[PDB]
Amino acid sequence: PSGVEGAAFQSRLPHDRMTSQEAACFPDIISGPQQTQKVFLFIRNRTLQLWLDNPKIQLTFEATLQQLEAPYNSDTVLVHRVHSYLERHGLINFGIYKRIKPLPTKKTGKVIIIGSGVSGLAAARQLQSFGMDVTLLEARDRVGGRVATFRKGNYVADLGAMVVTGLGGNPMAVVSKQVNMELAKIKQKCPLYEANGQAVPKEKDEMVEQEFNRLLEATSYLSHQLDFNVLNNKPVSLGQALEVVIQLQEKHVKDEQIEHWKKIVKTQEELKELLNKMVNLKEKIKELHQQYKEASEVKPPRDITAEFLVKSKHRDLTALCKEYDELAETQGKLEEKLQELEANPPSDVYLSSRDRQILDWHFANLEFANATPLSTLSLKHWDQDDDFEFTGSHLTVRNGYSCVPVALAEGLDIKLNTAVRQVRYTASGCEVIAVNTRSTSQTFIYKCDAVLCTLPLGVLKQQPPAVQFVPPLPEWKTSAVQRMGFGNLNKVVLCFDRVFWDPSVNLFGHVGSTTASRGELFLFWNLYKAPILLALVAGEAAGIMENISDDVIVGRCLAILKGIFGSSAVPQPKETVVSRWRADPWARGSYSYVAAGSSGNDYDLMAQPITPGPSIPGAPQPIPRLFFAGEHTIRNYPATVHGALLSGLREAGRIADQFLGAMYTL
Amino acid sequence: CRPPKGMYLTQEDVVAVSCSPNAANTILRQLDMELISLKRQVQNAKQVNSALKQKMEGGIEEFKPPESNQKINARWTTEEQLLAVQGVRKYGKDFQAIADVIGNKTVGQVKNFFVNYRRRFNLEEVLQEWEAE
Ligand SMILES: Cc1cc2nc3c(=O)[nH]c(=O)nc-3n(C[C@H](O)[C@H](O)[C@H](O)COP(=O)(O)OP(=O)(O)OC[C@H]3O[C@@H](n4cnc5c(N)ncnc54)[C@H](O)[C@@H]3O)c2cc1C
Repeated sequence: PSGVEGAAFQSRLPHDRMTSQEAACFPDIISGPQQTQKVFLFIRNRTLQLWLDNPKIQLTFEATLQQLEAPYNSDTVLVHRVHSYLERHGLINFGIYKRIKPLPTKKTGKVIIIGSGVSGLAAARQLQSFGMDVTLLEARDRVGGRVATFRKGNYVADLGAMVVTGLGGNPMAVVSKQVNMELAKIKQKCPLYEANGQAVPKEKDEMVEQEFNRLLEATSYLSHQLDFNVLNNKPVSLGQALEVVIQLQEKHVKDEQIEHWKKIVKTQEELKELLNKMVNLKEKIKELHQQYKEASEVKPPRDITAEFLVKSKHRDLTALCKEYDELAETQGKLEEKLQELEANPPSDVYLSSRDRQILDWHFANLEFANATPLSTLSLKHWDQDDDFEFTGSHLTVRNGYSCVPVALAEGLDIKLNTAVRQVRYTASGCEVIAVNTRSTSQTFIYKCDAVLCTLPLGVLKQQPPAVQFVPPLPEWKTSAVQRMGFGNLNKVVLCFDRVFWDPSVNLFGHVGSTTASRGELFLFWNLYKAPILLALVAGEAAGIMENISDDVIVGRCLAILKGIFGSSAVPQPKETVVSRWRADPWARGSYSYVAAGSSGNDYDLMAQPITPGPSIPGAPQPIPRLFFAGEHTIRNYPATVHGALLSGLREAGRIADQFLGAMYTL
Repeated sequence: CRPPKGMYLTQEDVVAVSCSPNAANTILRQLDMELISLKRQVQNAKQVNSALKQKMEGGIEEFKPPESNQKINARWTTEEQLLAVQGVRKYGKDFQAIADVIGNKTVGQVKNFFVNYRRRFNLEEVLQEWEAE
């Protein structure tokens, strides 16, 4: 869309309606009469626009009111209320902007932030922007977390997040303006290449693909229409449902052949009985002929009964011969109708093998996109975040996505090599205990009014705990941590000295030999300037391959690629790197997924802050002290960068409302 | 709303396949057995039908009597009357057959004859006789 509605959309908001968030802060307005709502909205969308039109400079309340026209700049408190709400909730002046009003001399409140992820950094910038005093603690020796970007010489390749899943409503759109990421569209065209090394032909490719997509809509039908969501007191997975569907699809193929042959045999039984009828007519006729012969051999002159005998038998015979001719006509029909049938049989099979393996690749691609075996996705919910998908082509960061955390990191008090071991949060404030990753005898204590925790779900799930909560997290929280899924997927980076692949193709698939190994090296991206090929391990494979030497893995790749392009064309690689995310102790996996047995709800539970009980008993209810952000906290944009980035924006808003109060609500 | 076209799934079939871990294989084997058991069964009746086709070799051409194409003529000679009376004894009221025997009489003049002479040839007695058979 265009103009002010463009901004509402590009900010993930309905242009013609106030959101629940807005209702909460402007209850006067939304309980109020329609007219004021439209004003409020326009003022909102308009302000958004202005920010969006130029996100490299802070948008001030002044600049905003300045640019509004009447009737709308008549209410200059409303304008401020709105402008201030947007600023708080990071819908404007987020990311990296030129500050017009240099920072408040003196800072209010102290926050310790765990993890220099994107979620961490985006929060920390805001809070700093809001005057708070913020320090980030990061176990690693660099920012970004799961935004990791390999660099040697001109080689540059992302071992974590590399795609920008569309700019229509994506905050990263804004950030790309504020930071030079070299965004290159990805050409979706991906040719597959069987186990052997031979391209799959168009005909198959499309037959199979369409079956894939058909199979999915199928699963949906089971789930919503047939309510196939529990089975033997356990929640149904996408995988289960897919098998079931495939089963039924086979069962039908057979069921049809059956009723086809049942028609053959039944038509044979027609033909048989007619042949007996015909062979016995043969008999009577042959004989009746004799008698006519004999009667006719008696010579005239005959008396009449003997004359009659001839004529009688003559007719009786022509009669039967007629009957036989008729049946020979009928026979000719059943005989040819019998030939139509064994000429036109139903489908031999549901899917060959060669296809059912190609189909297995369409599954690896799904397991790769969800970082998990489809045995583990919720049937009902794996795709709940679908409605919120952005618009536009997907893109890559061509100079490496790390450019972003690094940008965000700029100006922040980040402590690297600092691994939190314990988080204590009391009615009167919190202390965080950390150690130096390098020498762990060295201990640090950090006191603060609030803690924002961006620890990965993997890290939260860890048993025994890498991080201790004192007091323990309430069971409502810890269950959501079990219930949720934290998946895995790895990348192998192949740096070469020359391009031996098709440069007009960005990505291309390899089809695995088995179902159980459709993960291994099933896809290759060619996305960077330098001659680099990137190979994904998805599915049940990523898990296992983590236990295999790099050399082996790189071997297996060259294999695959030699098979595709010929042994003379596949040099050794100059440089290779291989991720092992599940092993990585500051990640313990790759990204969240909607486990079977979980719901989008759990993601909301993840974002609910924790409020310590009272110090002295009988003392009144405290403030919330412990806060959660990160990719697993954000129901509608989980497992992404933008979604983390947003979760971070969210918690900064919420923490400032808490500790700096919120003037805009009256 | 409805499964994509050519995808087939029923409450009963889904329930059916799910019941047990193996119910899937079980069900699909019966269908596989039951197929071969009809494929063989077609194999038989092929041979069997081919056997009886060997028995009808030649056809019935060698048994086709010569045809008589003699014109109608409604003048009843005495023997034609006699042929008729005998027909009744052999055919009952099948006046078509009877006319076929007589050779030059349509199917009516036969009914005619039937009711003209029905008294003088006792064609009622002749029918009662044919009947008791
Ligand atoms: C292989 C892979 C590919 C991906 N691809 C994409 C993609 O293509 N597109 C996309 O949109 N998203 C993608 N993602 C998801 C995206 O990278 C993450 O969702 C996002 O970076 C999350 O940031 P975060 O701040 O929530 O967590 P993180 O980025 O992990 O940050 C958390 C920080 O916590 C730190 N930490 C952990 N334990 C401690 C401790 N005890 N003390 C101190 N610090 C600690 C970690 O070192 C880390 O820096 C991908 C993820 C992976 C693994």
